[PDB]
Amino acid sequence: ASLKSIIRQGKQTRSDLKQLRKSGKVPAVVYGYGTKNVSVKVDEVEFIKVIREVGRNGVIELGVGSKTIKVMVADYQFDPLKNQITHIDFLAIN
Amino acid sequence: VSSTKNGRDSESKRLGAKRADGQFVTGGSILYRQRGTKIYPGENVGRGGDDTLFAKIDGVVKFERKGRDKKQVSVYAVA
Amino acid sequence: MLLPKRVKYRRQHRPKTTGRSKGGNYVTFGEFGLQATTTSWITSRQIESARIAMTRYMKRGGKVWIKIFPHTPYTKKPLEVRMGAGKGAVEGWIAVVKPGRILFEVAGVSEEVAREALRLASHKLPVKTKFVKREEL
Amino acid sequence: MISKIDKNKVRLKRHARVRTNLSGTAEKPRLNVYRSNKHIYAQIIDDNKGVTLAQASSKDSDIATTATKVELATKVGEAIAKKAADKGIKEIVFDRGGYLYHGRVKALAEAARESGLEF
Amino acid sequence: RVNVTLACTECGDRNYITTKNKRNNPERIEMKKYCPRLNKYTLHRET
Amino acid sequence: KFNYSSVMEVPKIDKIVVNMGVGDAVQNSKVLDNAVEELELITGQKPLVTKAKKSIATFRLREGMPIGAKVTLRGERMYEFLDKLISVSLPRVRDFQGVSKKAFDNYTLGVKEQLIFPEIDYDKVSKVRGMDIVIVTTANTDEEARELLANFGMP
RNA sequence: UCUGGUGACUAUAGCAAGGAGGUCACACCUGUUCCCAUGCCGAACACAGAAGUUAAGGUCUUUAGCGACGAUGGUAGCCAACUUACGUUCCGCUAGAGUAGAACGUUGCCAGGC
RNA sequence: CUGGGGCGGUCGCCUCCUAAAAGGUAACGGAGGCGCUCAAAGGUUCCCUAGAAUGGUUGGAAAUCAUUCAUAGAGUGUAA
RNA sequence: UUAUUGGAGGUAGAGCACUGUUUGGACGAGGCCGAAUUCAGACAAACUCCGAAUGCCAAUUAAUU
Repeated sequence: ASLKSIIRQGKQTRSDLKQLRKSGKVPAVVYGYGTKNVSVKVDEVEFIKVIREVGRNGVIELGVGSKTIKVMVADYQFDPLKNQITHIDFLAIN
Repeated sequence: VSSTKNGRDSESKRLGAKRADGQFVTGGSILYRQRGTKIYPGENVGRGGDDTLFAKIDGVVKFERKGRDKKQVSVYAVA
Repeated sequence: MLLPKRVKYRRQHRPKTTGRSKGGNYVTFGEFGLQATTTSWITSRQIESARIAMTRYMKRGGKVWIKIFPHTPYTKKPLEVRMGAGKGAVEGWIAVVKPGRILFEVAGVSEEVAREALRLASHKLPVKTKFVKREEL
Repeated sequence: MISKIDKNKVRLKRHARVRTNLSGTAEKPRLNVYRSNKHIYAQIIDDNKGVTLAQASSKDSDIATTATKVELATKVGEAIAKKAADKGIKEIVFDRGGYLYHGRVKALAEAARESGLEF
Repeated sequence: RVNVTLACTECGDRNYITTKNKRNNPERIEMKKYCPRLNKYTLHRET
Repeated sequence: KFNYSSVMEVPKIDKIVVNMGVGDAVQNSKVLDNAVEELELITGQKPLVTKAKKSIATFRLREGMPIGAKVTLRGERMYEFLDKLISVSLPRVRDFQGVSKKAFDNYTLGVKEQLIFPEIDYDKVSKVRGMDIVIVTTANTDEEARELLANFGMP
């Protein structure tokens, strides 16, 4: 129940995302109770390996920058071709 | 010996708006040509026999909303 | 032998073949299914030909689902006559399939048995397919 | 179990339909009349701006008097007539709200007609 | 459906032509039109 | 009586609507007027054009777009009609049932299965005409209506 | 000040529930002599009453169960380029619809008695 | 006129799709109409507002209905 | 020709709220089984609760021409 994210910079061009999705990163967003709209990015293998313990629904400890919040999987855009995630949604469980 | 029976068609009636929004027009100028009440008449705007919107006072055109899902065109005397 | 009971117009305009599948890209009835990876026109003759070859090797030991139905009929002028004389008569019914669209769906059978049955029905289809299973992550 | 229908509801609807091609405008203001099951109220309103400049009711202290339940209307009409006579007593559009023109309203309508109200 | 010519009594001019159904109204049509020369709503009669 | 919180929540009898069924005047030139007078012989009112010949709502044989007669009786005439319905209308019936749904003509589904004008005995009638009388009440419930159907008059 | 009367704003203003009234005023109810009415019934409309009643409409409370309003973040398409040709590819531009989170039980104008 | 000519079929006007969110736009491209009717289907004033399922014509499972939904689902002299 | 702002309109997409088409569940309707309302999921040149990019009309001051 742990994950380290990285605050993404503002205004990302298509090429940027493509290059970011070409490696082992997947753009995500965080929003909910006692928090504002913050855009971050996590690892694909690190997310799938930490989503088999709690399963579909389960409280996780995301390291948004220099803080830890309890969030869950609200939505996730999946690509049928080449079975790869493209976007993840985190909602504050608090 | 194949035959046909679909080579008939009527003429096209130039419909649509005739005056732009914020343009100066003179009384009697046509503002819209439609088949029904696509746009209702506003202030200083009458409806013709063929549902044609025309101005009665010389001023600027103004396309606004009337209700929540109906449009309307009006004209103001202010130059 | 799959065709609509009745249609408003007997002459269409040939469905466009571009972009990716609009919907139906996940198996929701069976456990395994055949996913397309190329774009092409699927006629009713081929659809029923692949279904007969799948049930024949399954020996009525499971349920089969068809997520495609010929909705657009296409015409064809016979005995190659001179061009310009109007549209021809209906020849058959087709169905456009884009990459990421599930074709068939099997259930209530061995996982290795469904992998062989789907492979036999893929030889009667004019599109590259791929064996997939119910996803859940 | 047949249910009853509101009388003010239907009336309001009808009134709105009659207010689609009739409105006051300074020179020609509209004389709205509200008839209840006890008294009747009337006031000259200017739709152009949206402000009243007259008031007359049957529940007024200088109108309240055990009448024949129809004479009050006549007085009401004559009451606002003099009030309207002070300032703006020329061409005016009479509004019958949503009720019929025959009845107490008629008496109130003709009350100003004989008072001098050019309408 | 045939043509109808409303004749005048003073005018003497056919400045009013209308239509009607003989099978429907076989009787003569009598309406009150307006003859400019007389300048008065007179009672016209179909010939 | 049954825990009414006020003296205005007690149910009432809304209206009483009844008249002849088809009385098809397409082949019955004077039977229309005869049935009209028969309806006028129970309560004196002119007969209009509507389907007021049912025991409740509509749930019988279909056709639609007909041309029958109807009568509206809701005041002290309705009370007198109920009195005559307990006198002449229980001379031949003598069978109190119980229901609160539909019958002849959410209704609109039938116009058949009615009575045969029993109080109109062949003492001044030329035929028998279905004149089922629909019951209109301020009943908020069909079983409360059944409680009123046995209340103050034949079950 | 209060409830009313008449307006302006896109239902954030709707429907549903669960409540409390109130009798200033509304309503409800009582009639059919009176003007006036049903394609007939005084149901409605109209006039006269107005004894009783808040039961219903109803005004004020509570609830987001509906309905409507919907941040962001992504991408579908597309404009202009470049490449090989285009069931494209890549680089810039504008960035949807679906959906998440959420907001919503309306704000205003004028006249009177109060 | 014409994917050579002949044979056949068409030749004027009205509505939609093709038509690429202004208007306009072709083919022997795909669908339908008109060659009128109406003395009230006109003018003005006033007032009104389908389908489901239960007292059963052994039942066409829609008589001319009671009042729920109507929420306009209709209706408009005529094709869209 | 740009910049700035205002407006008219239903295409590409997407969607099933209407019209038609469709698949599995589900429909009863007769002394024995057959005309169905919901649940989920699809399709549309002559379907639309929605809806871009471009182009088009205009207005204003600026800036080049």
